[PDB]
Amino acid sequence: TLSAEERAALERSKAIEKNLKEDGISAAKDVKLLLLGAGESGKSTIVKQMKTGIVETHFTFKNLHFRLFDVGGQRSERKKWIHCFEDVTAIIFCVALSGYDQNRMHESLMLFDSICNNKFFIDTSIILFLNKKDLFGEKIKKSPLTICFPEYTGPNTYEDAAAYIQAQFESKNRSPNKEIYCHMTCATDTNNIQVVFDAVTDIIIANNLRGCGLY
Amino acid sequence: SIAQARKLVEQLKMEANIDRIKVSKAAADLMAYCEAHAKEDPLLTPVPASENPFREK
Amino acid sequence: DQLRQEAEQLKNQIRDARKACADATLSQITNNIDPVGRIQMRTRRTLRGHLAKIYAMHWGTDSRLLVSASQDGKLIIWDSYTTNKVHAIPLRSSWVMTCAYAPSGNYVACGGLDNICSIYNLKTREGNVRVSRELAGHTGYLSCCRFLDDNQIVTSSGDTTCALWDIETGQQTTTFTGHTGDVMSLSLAPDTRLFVSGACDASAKLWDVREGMCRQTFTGHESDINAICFFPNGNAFATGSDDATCRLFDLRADQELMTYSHDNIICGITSVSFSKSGRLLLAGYDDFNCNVWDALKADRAGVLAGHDNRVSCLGVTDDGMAVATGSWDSFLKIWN
Amino acid sequence: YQVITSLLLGTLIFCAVLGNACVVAAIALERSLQNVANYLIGSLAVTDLMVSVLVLPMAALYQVLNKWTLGQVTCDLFIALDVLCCTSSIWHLCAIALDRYWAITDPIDYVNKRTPRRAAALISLTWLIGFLISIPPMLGWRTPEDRSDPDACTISKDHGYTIYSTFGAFYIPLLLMLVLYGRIFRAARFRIRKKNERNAEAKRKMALARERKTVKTLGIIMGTFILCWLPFFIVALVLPFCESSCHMPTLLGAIINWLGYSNSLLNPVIYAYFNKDFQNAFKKII
Ligand SMILES: CC(C)CCC[C@@H](C)[C@H]1CC[C@H]2[C@@H]3CC=C4C[C@@H](O)CC[C@]4(C)[C@H]3CC[C@]12C
Ligand SMILES: CC(C)CCC[C@@H](C)[C@H]1CC[C@H]2[C@@H]3CC=C4C[C@@H](O)CC[C@]4(C)[C@H]3CC[C@]12C
Ligand SMILES: CC(C)CCC[C@@H](C)[C@H]1CC[C@H]2[C@@H]3CC=C4C[C@@H](O)CC[C@]4(C)[C@H]3CC[C@]12C
Ligand SMILES: CN1C[C@@H]2c3cc(Cl)ccc3Oc3ccccc3[C@@H]2C1
Repeated sequence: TLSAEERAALERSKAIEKNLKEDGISAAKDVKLLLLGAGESGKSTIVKQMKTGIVETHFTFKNLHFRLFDVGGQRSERKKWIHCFEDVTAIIFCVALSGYDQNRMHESLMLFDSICNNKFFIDTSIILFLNKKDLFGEKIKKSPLTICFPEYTGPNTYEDAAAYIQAQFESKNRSPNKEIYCHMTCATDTNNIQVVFDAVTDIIIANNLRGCGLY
Repeated sequence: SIAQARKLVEQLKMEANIDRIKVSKAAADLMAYCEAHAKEDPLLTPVPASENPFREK
Repeated sequence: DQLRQEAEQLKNQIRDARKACADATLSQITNNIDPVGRIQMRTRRTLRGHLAKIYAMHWGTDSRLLVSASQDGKLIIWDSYTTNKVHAIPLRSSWVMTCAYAPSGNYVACGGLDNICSIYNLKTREGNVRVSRELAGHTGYLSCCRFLDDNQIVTSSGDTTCALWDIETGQQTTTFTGHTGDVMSLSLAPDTRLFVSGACDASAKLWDVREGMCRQTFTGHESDINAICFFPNGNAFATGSDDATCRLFDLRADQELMTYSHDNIICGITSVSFSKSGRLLLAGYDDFNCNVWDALKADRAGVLAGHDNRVSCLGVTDDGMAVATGSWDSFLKIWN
Repeated sequence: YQVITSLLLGTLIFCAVLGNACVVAAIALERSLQNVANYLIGSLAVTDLMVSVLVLPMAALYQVLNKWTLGQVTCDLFIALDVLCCTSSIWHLCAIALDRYWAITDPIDYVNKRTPRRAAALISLTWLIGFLISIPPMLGWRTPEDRSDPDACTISKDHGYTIYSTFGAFYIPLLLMLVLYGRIFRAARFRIRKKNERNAEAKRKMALARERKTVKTLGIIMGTFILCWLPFFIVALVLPFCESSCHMPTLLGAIINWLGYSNSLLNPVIYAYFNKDFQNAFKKII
């Protein structure tokens, strides 16, 4: 048997429990993405296209709600806050192609290797966005590519040089059930958000196929 | 570079000019606390089920 | 470059003074103590309602109510006696790594990847918990916050600094600098006139709240320290690190006393805590288990298995009646 | 002789009631296994458990004693429970196929409007279709000649009911699954197809291995269903219509009937005991 006070306590508990459930349903329908990369890599440009510590930009595109967490303002050891983002659907990585001469590219290559090989991000797919494609294209004419990579034995032409940097980036992946989606950022069109959308829809389908046993 | 080295030296100086006691004495005091408040440790010494508020109140 | 050599001479002086003051290990003196024996604890309650990994918790001063925080942006105040939910505060930021319960029970605080500590007034005029004050000024994720009293609070962040705040004004009255790395833990003395902090540089320090100066530094670990706790006497503390080993330091002796390590354990410690009499040391691990140690002997006296995932938080009531442990599977458990 | 038959049939019934039960239990205990997909796999196990405790035991008696020794009322109950509980089991496999199809073809629906209420609706429809086949003979569509012999417990051989009951229990389900799983195969192939040279050849090899996996898995699913229930349902469409000059050997009859009733022992294995999540949960429990 319950007294008046004990009964009112159970009533309060049940109202809270109802809200807690409703909020959980409407928060499992968002696609959560981690924005990484170097400081002046072109993270800014991607944030702008989608619109102190962590900055969250949420947007709706084609009946699918996205949330993009930027952690560029967290100057600390990556280890101690990288486990918090284990559940993310994909990682968006920004690389400044034209920054190799100014090496900045070598720093980016190292960060990429690390986030591919973390025990928490073994299968989380990466969507790579190679920025400043036009600025790269005009400057390789004068200042070559062999300066950054002595191994480069190919000619200094836009297509071949950009494709070299891409194959070199895709080589760090050493695990299946994990794909890298590289794309040279296309001006200020809605093509950039389309690349994120297509990649997300492809990793949803792949996951379902694996559950059935057909992938 | 020089200022922070001065800071380090002065701090280390302070952490050397303190009065320390022999581990034997320190250790005996910790042991004494644990055997003069031992009757009051429900986790250490299982509590009667009537007085356990997380089973039968 | 001569200050370097002077500092290195001072290092040697300190080392030799500690060696002189060492005469007999705690193990020798407490050999005569009869073993505590097998301590077999069985979960009494299981609190459910978090839908994501629990990162922190804190018992109330009355030994009945407990706060908990998880990555789903919820701060739920439970009632361990009957498992009734008394509050559910929605966080403006889901990324929470610490929570605290005021000694008077009138407030709670939290923080995380957002470099801010928020204070919530539990008991207000309209009966609606809102954000009263938000304290900004840290440049890194807040890792621990402890209510010094109903008007002051102490926090440690990832910028390698700890600060003392004035909740009424919101400006950090004092700042404690000196750590070489991230500050991961923090513990107040029973008198609340001193506190200790553990950093990723594998060292611990003793701070004076009134003066804001580091009294002593302790360096025995081989990796970063994740948890720290004062001995109930107030004259010693225990630390846990990724080295998979705990250690006990004594302030007056100014050096390590014992070590709690096993060859069968290779995973790190997420949290440590003591009992009411100080005879037990409960430590959470990454092997999904919690081990009970004999603080006076360094011999395991139990194992609190029952969690699916890593044990992230752990605590003991003021009256010592029960111990609660959270985990990355979003389940709290009172053991007793 | 009859001792041997009793033992063997007793083993089939025992293994079935054990297997199905474990699957039902694991879901209720481990909150890991509580998603829309695992609910439909669990409701298959519940339907097969009901077959194993109501239908199978009485059918084994009719086989060993080679006569119906339970009475005319019990006879009608058996026939009605047999049709209801085995119509549901075949249509549960089409519910799993339809849920799987929507997930591979519509990614947006999967995230948003895929509910645990969808599971309930699919489960309810399987049992509805069941009743619609079993109710007609019990009230209407029944000849006195069928119940002329109290020593026999036989289904209505009315040519009308034969078409209604045989098509709407096995032939229509078969076509539906063949089409749905056919399109899942097409979709799978599309995705599979769409120092660094070492990586390149590892990619071309993973594609070939995944192509082999998508053939094997569909083979086990469609194969089990067809080789278990099809031998039965060919006979049960031809024989009623071709009354004279079509003597079934007594032996053949028994074999094909119980080959069918053995799908309620293989359905637990193919759908639950093979997937990783269930295996892992069983290791945690035991
Ligand atoms: C006549 C009745 C009573 C026999 C009951 C035994 C059953 C449970 C046995 C006999 C045949 C067995 C199957 C034979 C083939 C395979 C493939 C292999 O990878 C092992 C699993 C699996 C799928 C077995 C599962 C268990 C199984 C179905
Ligand atoms: C239901 C019981 C009695 C029998 C179970 C196995 C039956 C259904 C047989 C008949 C046809 C068989 C398939 C025929 C061909 C292939 C393709 C091969 O690359 C892998 C094995 C696989 C996929 C076989 C698996 C077993 C199979 C499905
Ligand atoms: C691995 C599992 C699924 C295999 C299942 C095998 C089943 C179909 C086998 C095992 C024992 C068999 C029975 C054994 C003996 C008899 C008696 C005979 O006068 C008629 C057939 C009958 C009644 C058999 C029917 C088929 C049967 C039930
Ligand atoms: C031995 N029984 C016969 C019975 C059945 C017979 C006819 Cl002709 C049509 C429908 C039937 O219901 C189903 C439905 C699906 C599977 C088996 C059966 C069972 C198996």
